[PDB]
Amino acid sequence: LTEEKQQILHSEEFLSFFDHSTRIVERALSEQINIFFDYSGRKLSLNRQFFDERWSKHRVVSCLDWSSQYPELLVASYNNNEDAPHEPDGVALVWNMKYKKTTPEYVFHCQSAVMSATFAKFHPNLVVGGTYSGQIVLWDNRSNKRTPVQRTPLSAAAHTHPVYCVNVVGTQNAHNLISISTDGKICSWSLDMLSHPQDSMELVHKQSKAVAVTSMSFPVGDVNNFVVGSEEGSVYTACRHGSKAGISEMFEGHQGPITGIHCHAAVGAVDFSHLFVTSSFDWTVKLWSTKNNKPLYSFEDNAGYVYDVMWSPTHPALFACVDGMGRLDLWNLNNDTEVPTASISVEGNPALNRVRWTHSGREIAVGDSEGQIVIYDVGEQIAVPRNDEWARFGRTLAEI
Amino acid sequence: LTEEEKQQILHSEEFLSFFDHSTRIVERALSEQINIKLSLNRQFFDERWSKHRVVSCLDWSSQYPELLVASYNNNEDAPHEPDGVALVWNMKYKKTTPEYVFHCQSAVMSATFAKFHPNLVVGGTYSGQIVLWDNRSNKRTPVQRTPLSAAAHTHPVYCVNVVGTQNAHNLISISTDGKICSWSLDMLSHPQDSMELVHKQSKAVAVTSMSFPVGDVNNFVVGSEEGSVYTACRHGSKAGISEMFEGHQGPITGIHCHAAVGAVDFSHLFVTSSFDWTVKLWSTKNNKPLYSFEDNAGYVYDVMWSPTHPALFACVDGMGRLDLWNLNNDTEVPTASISVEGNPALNRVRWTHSGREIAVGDSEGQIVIYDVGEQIAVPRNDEWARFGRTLAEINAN
Amino acid sequence: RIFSRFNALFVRPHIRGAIREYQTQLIQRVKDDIESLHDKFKVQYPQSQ
Amino acid sequence: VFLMKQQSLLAKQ
Amino acid sequence: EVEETLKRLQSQKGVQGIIVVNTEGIPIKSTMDNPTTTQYASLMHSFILKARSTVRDIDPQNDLTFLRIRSKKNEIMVAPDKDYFLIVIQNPT
Amino acid sequence: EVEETLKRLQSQKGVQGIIVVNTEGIPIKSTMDNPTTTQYASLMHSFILKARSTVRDIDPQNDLTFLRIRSKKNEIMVAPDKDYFLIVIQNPT
Amino acid sequence: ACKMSHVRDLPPVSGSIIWAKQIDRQLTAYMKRVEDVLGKGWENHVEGQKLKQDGDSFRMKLNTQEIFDDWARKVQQRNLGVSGRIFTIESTRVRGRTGNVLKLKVNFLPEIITLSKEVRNLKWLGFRVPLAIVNKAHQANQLYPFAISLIESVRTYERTCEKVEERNTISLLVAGLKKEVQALIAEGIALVWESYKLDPYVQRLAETVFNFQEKVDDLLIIEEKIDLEVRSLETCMYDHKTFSEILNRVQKAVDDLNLHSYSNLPIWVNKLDMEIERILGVRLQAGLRAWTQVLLQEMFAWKMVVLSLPRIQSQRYQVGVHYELTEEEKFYRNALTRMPDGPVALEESYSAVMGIVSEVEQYVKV
Repeated sequence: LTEEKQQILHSEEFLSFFDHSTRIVERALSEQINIFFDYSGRKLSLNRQFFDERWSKHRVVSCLDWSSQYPELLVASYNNNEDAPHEPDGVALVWNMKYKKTTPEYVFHCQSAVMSATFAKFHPNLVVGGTYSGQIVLWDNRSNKRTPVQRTPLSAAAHTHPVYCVNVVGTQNAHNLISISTDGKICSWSLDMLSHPQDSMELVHKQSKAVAVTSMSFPVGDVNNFVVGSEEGSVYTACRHGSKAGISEMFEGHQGPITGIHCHAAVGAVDFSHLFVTSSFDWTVKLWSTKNNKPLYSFEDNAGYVYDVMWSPTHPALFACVDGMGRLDLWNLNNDTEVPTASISVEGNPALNRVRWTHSGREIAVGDSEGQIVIYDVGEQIAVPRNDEWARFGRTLAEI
Repeated sequence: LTEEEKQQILHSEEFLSFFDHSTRIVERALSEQINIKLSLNRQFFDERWSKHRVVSCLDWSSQYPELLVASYNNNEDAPHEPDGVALVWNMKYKKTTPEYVFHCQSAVMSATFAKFHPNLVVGGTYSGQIVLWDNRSNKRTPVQRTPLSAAAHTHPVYCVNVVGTQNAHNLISISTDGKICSWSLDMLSHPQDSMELVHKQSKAVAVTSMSFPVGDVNNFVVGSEEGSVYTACRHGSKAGISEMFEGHQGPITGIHCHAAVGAVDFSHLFVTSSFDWTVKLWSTKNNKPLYSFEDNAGYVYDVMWSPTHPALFACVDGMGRLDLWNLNNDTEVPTASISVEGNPALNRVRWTHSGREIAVGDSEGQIVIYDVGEQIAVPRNDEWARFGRTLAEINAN
Repeated sequence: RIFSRFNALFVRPHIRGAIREYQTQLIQRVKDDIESLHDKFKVQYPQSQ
Repeated sequence: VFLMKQQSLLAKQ
Repeated sequence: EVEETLKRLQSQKGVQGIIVVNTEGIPIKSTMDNPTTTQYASLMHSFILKARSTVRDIDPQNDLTFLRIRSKKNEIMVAPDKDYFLIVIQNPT
Repeated sequence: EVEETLKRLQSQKGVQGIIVVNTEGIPIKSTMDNPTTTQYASLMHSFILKARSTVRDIDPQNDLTFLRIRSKKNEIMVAPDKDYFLIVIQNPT
Repeated sequence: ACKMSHVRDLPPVSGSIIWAKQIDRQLTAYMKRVEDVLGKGWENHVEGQKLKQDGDSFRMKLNTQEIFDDWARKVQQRNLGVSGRIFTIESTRVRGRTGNVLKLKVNFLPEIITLSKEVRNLKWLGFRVPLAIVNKAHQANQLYPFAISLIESVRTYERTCEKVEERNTISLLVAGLKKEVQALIAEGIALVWESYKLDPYVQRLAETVFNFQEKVDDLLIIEEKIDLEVRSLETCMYDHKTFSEILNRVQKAVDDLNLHSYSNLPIWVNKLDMEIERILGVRLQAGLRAWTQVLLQEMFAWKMVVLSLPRIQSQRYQVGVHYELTEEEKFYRNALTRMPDGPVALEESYSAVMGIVSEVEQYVKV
């Protein structure tokens, strides 16, 4: 560490050395020409999924739902067991990640066959569920009863056909528990009157054809514009309020039963965005619209028996179309067309009943053809704001 | 160390590109300083490819360009040995020899026309005895000898031209029976994509490194054996040319074409050289003598019609040459007498490292100075337009 | 599909030549699609999920 | 090429 | 072994360039003096380790089997691929 | 001319990273930071000492001259000096 | 130019004669250029006859019938088999080597100049040639491209045959494939003077020479690779895995040799057992060195300690080969095709033997 070149002012040895080094680096290829280089110069973020056949034994995971009224805790009902000699059939179980468990948290067995089930408005323990028997069972673990604490009278008060879709549409001040069966019936009840129907009526067509609902969905944001899928397609788009009962209008684009649909809005309902996509057995996945009965092209998820479509309304430019053998396919309209954005085929080959997107976020519950709780996530894809690319994509779709 | 386990455990041979890289690093560890018309400094000849045998044809390279496969159909003076060539030359400094070499399964007449590869070749022989030999091969013989059964007939491949980009790299090699082997990028097994071509008369276009049409079309204008050059059109998947093109008046083995320019029209002409020096300009299947190039020597074996300028073109000579011709301020005046190594009638060519010069596949699958810098497009539109107008005015034979 | 997006480009045989060029690829992958159909039909509705 | 060659040679004669 | 590539880019001899030895120091790819190759590669490998620290501080791709000691009259180059160090006894031409 | 010293030290016309020192590898003017440059020039000095010894081990009358290693197109050179050493990782092409 | 003709399947010698004709036509064209220097009458008689004299002086037999008569005389004497090599099907063809690498091929490339001369003189424009050139053309229609491809494939067959000839056992094993080639040749040359099966034997001769080249590389790979694995002991050894890999290599070697075209167990079992024996021998020598380096009033243990662990790993002395190296036997079966199990008990037999050897070696008193 001598002179740290302190001799860089007026010396001559280091100066001549630096000049010679510069000349050598500038002429380090003295072969008079170019050197002969011999022409060579020389997305899953799986959470604590659950599987325990104490009740998952041959019981298909029915309707999946994160806790929306509470902080993001999924609950999914079940189906009938093929190994129950005397056991109750509707055994809805809960799977709340807040408990940090491995097995299902709460067991809810009922003799009937539960089809649809949901939570309670400002009641952390009232489990409600429309069954196959035409009634709506009601569990409540706050009173320590695995069995439904209250069963709806199966007759004319309730549905005379299997209840397939039930949830409230009203707020805490105007709750309307609406149940929908294959009878074409809709039945709204209060929080406690399971004898007096709040708003019970039907939705039947002109002729004698038995209107068979197929994965019908409530209006997005309770705008009364609900959709009813049927077996020959037959999207029954109708309203609720006023005298708009019965069958308002319909549209078909296929002949398969729409077993998966999702009425949606924008990234904060900037537009109407009621171009709900489907999941039918012809594998059609179309961005259907109520007003414009037959809108833009169907993004049919081929090479798979498509089952359901659902997505978080927080940035709906992230949505999955799964199939009969488990093909998680989520994408964005502004960037993807039929290829996914960040998803993959589901583990093994399961028959995905429900896809359940996280409340204003991302983690997705996966319900299959048995009690098989698979809780994925993507993580990398974030609900990016300024989603005007999706908006202008809709604008371009509105051209041709 | 004192052991025999090296060869005893590594009896095969698969270090071709590694040895070529070792030779390049060898030059990288030597060429340095010390503290205390044809340039042709020396021709980059691949003597290990063919022992004293000129390159029959040469297929240019795209990825690491000018790494052409200069096949040399060697002499048939071998009693029990296979001839051939597949090489790559080192003309970065215009040294006395190439970059790497290889022989084939028999005398290599226009190697399997693959494209965009720095270490891959196949010595397509005169009897279809192609051999998988890397472009950067280290063995003087082929890296692997493929079969030469009853399928690989005596049809020698003749017209070699790199026709393809870097995404879908390909090159055409029209054979003696018209088999236009339009082999893809890594296609070096056999003449799989050898399109058929046969005319009613003179079904053997005896070419040697013939090129594309006037416009760089995918039609190989292969010089006929007795004049009126035939062709093998491979434009896409529905082309065919039963050409009788001018420029050939006897033994002619090559027809390159002066394509279009940014200052001229399509200019359907190509100065092909004839055996009796009856050079004439015509397209792939035009059969009309537009303009004559300069003189020749002995029987013709090639032609280099400069596409770098529509006014420029070139005939060939018996000393492995290319007699250019420019029409900037004239009609059919000559331009430069470029050549190739050896004093044989060499018949192969390639481009420069940066272009605007041809590296001829000469006496040993070399890279000689068949430079076309004196044949590039001039910086004027009216000159090339008037030159093309004169060629089209005299287009008739 | 992406090819037929340029349906207004059926003027000259460059395009039809490209169709002739990718004939094989088209036929074999449609064979693959129908093979998948055969696989989904042989493993029928009760046999599958 | 021994037994087959001898058979071919015997057939040729 | 490296007949065509080596003879093409190096049509003559006198120098050696980049010749790769075996694992133990045997001639995996060589045709020159292997004894001088092993001796110069070992001593030049030690000096190349020190010069590898130097050159690596100047350019990180340095190592002991990748340096070429060059003088104004001769050069012991030991810089081959993954086989071993190279072998060359010639100045910087 | 300290600026000219830094320019000719590590800012020549083609080099991976060049060097020019004064005594035992003690440069300041270069194209990097004085700490890392001091470490590089010190590694160059240690390379010159160990290279003179190992060079004497290779050839009985050799010292540290220059580690002009080969590359793809470059040619590094950990060269020694009288009282210093410059690890000028230069470049041929 | 004739080299380009040979690189393009054209007339080499006839093309040389026509090449002389073309350059002499260029001399006549030069005379026409001097005529173009004059008008179009009779004002060009100074040295025109001398011009034609020089042009015909250094080219006295360029376009004349002298070249045609030379080709006709050559054909009439003996140039009929060069362009007419019809004997390359099942006829006179001296093939063989030190190991009898015999097949059906030709060497038409030698007299290819005379072949192209007679072919062009008899088929290009009908030049002066006798009936022997027509016989060459008929035999050319019989086996022309077959003879050319047979010459090319014969050259490649000898080239690959040299590498196969590097080891004599490779020739002994390649004889098993030469028998299949000779079997196909016997099937094609089995009919007593078949007047309609010459083209099959010609095409089979070309494919046979190509099969000689390809089969030479393949059989050389099999036998020489068996010798290579036999002499390859610088990766991992000094355990039962080296001999286990040798035995499994013998099993896979018998199976791979059975996958080729052969019918006798001799070459297959020879390469298999030879590869296993010498592989285990070289790996056993290295393993012997490393094995000696790793597994070589109660106070009267000196008696056992005198020779306690002198043989902790002495369970591998199977007469250097034995073909069934295992210090026990495996189970049995009834009827199948498993004729390649060298040492089926080589996974626990010698393992238990050597383990008990090391245990009793270190515990000769407890």
